[PDB]
Amino acid sequence: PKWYPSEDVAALKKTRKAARPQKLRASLVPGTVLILLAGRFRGKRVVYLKHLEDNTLLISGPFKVNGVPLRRVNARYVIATSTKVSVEGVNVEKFNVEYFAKEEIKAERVEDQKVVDKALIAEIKKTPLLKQYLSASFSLKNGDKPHMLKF
Amino acid sequence: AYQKEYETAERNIIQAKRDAKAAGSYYVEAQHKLVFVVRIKGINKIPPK
Amino acid sequence: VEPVVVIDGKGHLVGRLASVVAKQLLNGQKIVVVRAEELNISGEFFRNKLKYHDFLRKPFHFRAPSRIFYKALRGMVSHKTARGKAALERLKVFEGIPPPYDKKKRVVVPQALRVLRLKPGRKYTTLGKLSTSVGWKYEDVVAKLEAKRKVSSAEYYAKKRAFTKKVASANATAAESDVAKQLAALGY
Amino acid sequence: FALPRGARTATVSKKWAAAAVCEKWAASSWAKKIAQRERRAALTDFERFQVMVLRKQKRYTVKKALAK
Amino acid sequence: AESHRLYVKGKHLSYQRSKRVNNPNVSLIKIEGVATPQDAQFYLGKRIAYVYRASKEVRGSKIRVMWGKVTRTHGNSGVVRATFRNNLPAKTFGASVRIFLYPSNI
Amino acid sequence: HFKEYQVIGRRLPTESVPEPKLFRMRIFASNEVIAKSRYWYFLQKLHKVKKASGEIVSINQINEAHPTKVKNFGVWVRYDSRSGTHNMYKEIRDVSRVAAVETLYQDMAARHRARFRSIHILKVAEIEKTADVKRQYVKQFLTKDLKFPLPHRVQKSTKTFSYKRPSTFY
Amino acid sequence: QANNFLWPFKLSNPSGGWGVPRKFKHFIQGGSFGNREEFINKLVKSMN
RNA sequence: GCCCUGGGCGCUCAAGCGUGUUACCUAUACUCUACCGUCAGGGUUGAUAUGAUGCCCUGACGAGUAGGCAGG
RNA sequence: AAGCUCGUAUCAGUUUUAUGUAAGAAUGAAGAGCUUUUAGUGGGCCAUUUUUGGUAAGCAGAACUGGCGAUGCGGGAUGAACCGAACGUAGAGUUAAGGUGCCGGAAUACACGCUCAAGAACAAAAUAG
RNA sequence: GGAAUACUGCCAGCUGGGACUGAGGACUGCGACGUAAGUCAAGGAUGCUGGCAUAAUGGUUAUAUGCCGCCCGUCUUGAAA
Repeated sequence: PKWYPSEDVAALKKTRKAARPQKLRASLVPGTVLILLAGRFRGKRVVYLKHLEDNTLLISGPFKVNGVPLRRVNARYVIATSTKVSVEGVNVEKFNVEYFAKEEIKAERVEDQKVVDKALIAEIKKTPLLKQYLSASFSLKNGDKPHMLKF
Repeated sequence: AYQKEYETAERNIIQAKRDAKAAGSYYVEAQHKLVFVVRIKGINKIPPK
Repeated sequence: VEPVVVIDGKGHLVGRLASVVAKQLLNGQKIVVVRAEELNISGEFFRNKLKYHDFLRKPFHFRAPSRIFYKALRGMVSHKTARGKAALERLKVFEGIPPPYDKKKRVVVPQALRVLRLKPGRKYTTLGKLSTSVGWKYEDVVAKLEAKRKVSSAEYYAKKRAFTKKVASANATAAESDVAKQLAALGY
Repeated sequence: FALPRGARTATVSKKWAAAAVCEKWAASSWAKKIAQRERRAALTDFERFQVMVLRKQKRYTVKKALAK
Repeated sequence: AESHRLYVKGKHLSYQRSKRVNNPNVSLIKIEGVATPQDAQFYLGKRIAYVYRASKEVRGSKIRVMWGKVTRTHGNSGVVRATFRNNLPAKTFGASVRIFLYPSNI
Repeated sequence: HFKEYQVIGRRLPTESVPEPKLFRMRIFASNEVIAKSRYWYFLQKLHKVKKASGEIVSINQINEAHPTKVKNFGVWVRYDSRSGTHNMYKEIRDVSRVAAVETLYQDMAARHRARFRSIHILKVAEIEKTADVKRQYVKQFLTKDLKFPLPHRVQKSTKTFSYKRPSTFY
Repeated sequence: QANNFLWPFKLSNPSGGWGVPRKFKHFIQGGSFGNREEFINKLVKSMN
C-alpha cells in the first residue's frame, strides 16, 4: 500500500478485456431437468432453478426427492432435457454467489432447502411419474448412442 | 465511387450481352488485361530459363 | 461390444475372413472361429490344390483346416512382435463347434460371405476337401460328430419355438389393453 | 399399381391417388417398423423412463399369465 | 441401478504414424457406435480417460487414470484423434478407454 | 459430369476475306476451358486454322430440352486407335444427351480403352420411332410391358458382425 | 508501382486439396497447371 | 480391348484392368504462431529508473566437402 | 579482404519489335564498375544429341546441354541415375509424389464394361464395331 | 403463361461445435459505440473457481511397449564397394 517498491518490477499494460455476462445456450431454461455428469451427485437428476452471477447454475434436486441440496454447478457438466417445470412459484432471489461461500450444516441453509422443496414438490407432483423420474438415477445401457439420444 | 463504378460496369456488361443476344448478333467480351500467377512446382530441378 | 465373438466359418472366404479377424483382434477384440472345415475359397478344385504345394515344396506344414486358416491369419499380423504375439493369443480355431461354444450364439461377417462376394455361376473350393486331399485324416469324424451336433439341437430349437409360442400368446392376450396401447404410442 | 408407360407427373399423381398407394404402404409391416424406429429415435429421456415403467407393469402381468 | 456407466466405451488403435515414422503425441481412438465423421463430431472436445489397475498403492485408491481430450476426426470410418497430457505407453493398443460426456453441448 | 457447349469462330477476319465461314460445332466438356481447347484442336485437325489465328466468338451452355423424357440417340463416333482411324456408329438409350455421351465415353474407355483425347463426337441425333434402332441391346428395352427381376441383391451391412445370416432375396 | 509495392503473396496449400490426382498436368486435361481462368479464383480462395 | 496357349499375407460383381466422380494420411514441402543467431535499416542525452562495447523496434535469412572469416 | 566514385540508368542463363548493334519496349534487383592480392580448384559417373557410321554384333571413337560430386527428408519391398522436395528448435493447420483388405494411417467408396488364367522387352507372326 | 428449383459466383450476412496459440508489459497511434460524460472485440489473457507442506509435482535409472537406426576413422572412385 505505502511501501515503495524495493525492486522495480515492471507494471502490467492496460489489458483491454472487459468482463461480459455468460451467454448460456438456449437449451438451458429455468425449470429444466438436468443430469449431472460428474461430482458427488454424478448421474442424479436435478432441476434448474436460477442462474448465478459466477457463471454457475443454482440448482436443486429437489433435496427431498433425491437428496441433492442447493449447490452450484457448471453448465458444461450438465445435460438439459426437454421437460421443464414451472419454477415461477419458487423464490430464488435470496440465493446469490456469496450465499455459497464456504468461509454441522448451517440451520439457515436447511431452512432455505426445506422452503424450496416445499414449493417445488407441489409442482413436481402435478404431473405423473415426475417424482419417480427424478428419483431414478440416469445411466447408460448397451447399444446407447449419446450422439443419437434426444435428451 | 469505386463501388458505384464496379456496379455500373457489371450492369452495362450484362445489358450489352443481353442486347447482343436479342439483336441476333455476337458480343465479343473485352479481353482480360490482368492475370494472377501462382508457383506450383518447387525449386528443385527447375530448368535454367 | 461383445466380450467374446464366435464366428461361423462356413460360407466365408478365407482371405476376407482372415483379414477382418486380424483387424478386429488387433484392436483387442477376442474372436473364436468354428466350423473352419466348412470355410470356402474361390475357384474350382484346381488352382486351389495348386498354390499350396508350390509353397509347400520349400519348415513345417499343417494339414488341418484350422491350421491353414491360422497361417492365413498369421501372415496378416505382424508376428515376431509382442503386439502380434499378444493379438494371436486372442484367437481360437476349431473344426466344427466343440463345446462350450456349441451352447452360445455364433455370428457371421456379411462382408466376407461367399454368397455376397462371389458372382453366381463360379466354382469355389471348400477347406475340408482340400485338407483331405492334402492329407487330413479327421474329415470323417468331423462330419460325423457335426451331424450329431445338429441332432437334438433341432429338438432344442423346437422346444424354444414352442416356448416362444406361449410367450407370444401371453403377449397377445395382454395386448390391446390400456398399458399396451400406451407402450405402443411411445414406439414400444 | 397400374400406370401407363412414360406417364407424366400429373398422370402419375392421379394413378397414385386412385390406387391408394399411401394406404397400402401404411398397412405393410415395413412402414410400421420404420415408424416405430423413428419414434424410438425421437423418444425423450423422460419418455424412455415412462416406457421402462410401462414395460415393467406389462411384464408383471405377462409373467403371471404363463406358468398357470 | 444395474449399470453405472456414464461414458461411451472406446478402443485405442494406434498413434498417428507414417510407414516408418510414428507420432506418439497424437493417439487414435475408436468410439463404439461411431462409423462416420459426422457422428464423431459430437465427441470432439469430450474428456477421454484411460483406466488401469496399479500394483503399488496410490494417494487413496488402487486405480490410476490418464486424462485426455478429443481434437479432430480421423479417416472415414469414424476414427477420432485424441491427445493426453501424458502419452499412452503404446502398450494399450486395443485397450479400453472411457469417453466422458462432459463438456456437454446439449 | 459433362456439359454441352456451342463454340463458333471466324479465324480472325482480315482484309480481302470479310465474314469468314464461321465454323460451328457442339463441343462436350466438363468446363468452358476444356471445351475451348477441344474446339481449337478440332479446328486445327480438320481446318487450316490455328489457335493463334482464331477467335472464340461466343460460348453458351446448351441444356437438353426434356431432361425427363426417355429417348434414344444415334451417335456417329469417330476416334483414333492404335492403327489409323475408324469411324464408328453406336446407339445409346438415355434420358438426356449429356448422360448418353458420358455412357458412350465410358464404353469407349472400357470396350476400346480410348480416352477423351482420341474420341471425337461428330454428331448425336435423337431417335424416337421404333424399328429405326439397329443394335439388339437397345431393342432389348423396347418391348411392350417389359418386366425383369433383380435376383441376388447384395445389400450392404454397415456392421461387421451380423447374426441374421442374411438372404439375397428381393 | 502498386504491383511492385505489394510483397509477393505467401499463400498456404488449398484447404480442400488440389482435386486432380496429379498436379503436374495441363488443366485442360485434368491437371493443375495451365490456364484455369474461371477456376483461378476458387483455387486462390482455397489456398488463401 | 481382354483371357490360356506364342514385398508377404493375400483377392475374383477383385482387394486384378481402363476410364469417370467424391472422403482421408502424411515430408524437414507451404500459412500462422513460440524461441536462438546472421544480415540490413532505424530509435536512443541539457544523459538512460542496467557497461552508447549499453537498452531496444522492424524484415528476411539459417544445407554443405576443401577453403576463408568471427565468437567462445 | 581492403581504397575511389556512384546509387544511380548498372545489369539480366527472361521475353518481344527493328536492322537478314536501336527501342522516351515488358518484368526484377538500384547491391555495380574501377585497381592491389589470397586459400582451395586441372578426379569424374550417366540421359540426350551433336554425330564419324553402322554389321553377326556391338557400340570403337566421341560429344551438346543437363542429374550428382559435398545432399539430407517423404514414397518407391532395398538401391547413385525414379517422383516430390532440398535442412535453425516446437505447436496448430494444408499438401506432393505414394496410397486407403491386414502388416500400414486412411473409403472391403460410388458408376460403367472387361478377364478364369494369371493379373496386379524379349521368345509377337497368327466382347463392340 | 407464369412460378420456382437445378448449377456458377457475391454477401465489408447471421449463427454454433472442435484443436493449438496468451507472445508484448504504466499512456502516446489508427478506429467504433454515444448530443456529451464515458465505454469498446480498437498496435498480444482478463476475472472467478478447484488441490497443497507426512504437499501438489518434478527428477535419475532397469525392463517393457509402437517405429526407426548395416561398425568406427583413412584412401581408392564418378559410386556403393
